[PDB]
Amino acid sequence: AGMSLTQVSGPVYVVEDNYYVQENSMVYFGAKGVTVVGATWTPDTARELHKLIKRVSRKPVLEVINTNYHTDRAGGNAYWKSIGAKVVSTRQTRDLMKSDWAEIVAFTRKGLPEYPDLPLVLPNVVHDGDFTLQEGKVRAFYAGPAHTPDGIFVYFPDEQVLYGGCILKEKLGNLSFADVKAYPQTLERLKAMKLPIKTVIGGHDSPLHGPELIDHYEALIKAAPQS
Ligand SMILES: O=P(O)(O)[C@H](S)c1ccc(Cl)cc1Cl
Ligand SMILES: [Zn+2]
Repeated sequence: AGMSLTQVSGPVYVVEDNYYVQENSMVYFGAKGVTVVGATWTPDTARELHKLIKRVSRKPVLEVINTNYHTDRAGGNAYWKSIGAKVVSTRQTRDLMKSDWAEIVAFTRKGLPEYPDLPLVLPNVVHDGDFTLQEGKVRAFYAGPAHTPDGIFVYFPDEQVLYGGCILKEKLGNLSFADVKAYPQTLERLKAMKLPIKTVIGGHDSPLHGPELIDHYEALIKAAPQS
């Protein structure tokens, strides 16, 4: 299918968004409503995710987290706002989105000419530090710069699932926005937290991995140019 929504553990689901270059995002089905982690590529892909959500739950979509300011994590924002969901990020992500959205849309369209020229749609709930949702069961945090300066992790403690958006994946990927020397330092700050982790969801490539995806990507980025 163009997009799938599949249970990984309990209320934690993975979105495989096969539009453009495949990106994987998360959905958490909570008591009061639904939290989406990663807005998906465009308002149209966001609508496709919402259609899948409505086959699982009638509860409202409460909020969507932009794990960084890029098009694959924030492009769906216009749709989420339109249905009354909050769009949530760190202040750093929001500020970078304000200044750099035009640049990232242009960069996206260089690789994907078919991708739309999306207007800026900023987060309307901004956090200055780490933050939680769903009565503490969805936990967002910053551990330093990596793939972009601002990317955050989202941890689901009950299910021992870690999502890093674009930070964790199988292939090296684009480093044009990256801090190549800080990247492994951020991954080591992450590992030093000693979070119980059964599953890491990669943000690109095949999503389902164990904790070893962190070490896999760390070894790749240490061999990269500018390391
Ligand atoms: O940098 P990432 O991991 O988001 C990935 S490698 C990426 C790079 C360029 C373009 Cl146009 C699309 C994508 Cl999905
Ligand atoms: Zn990405």
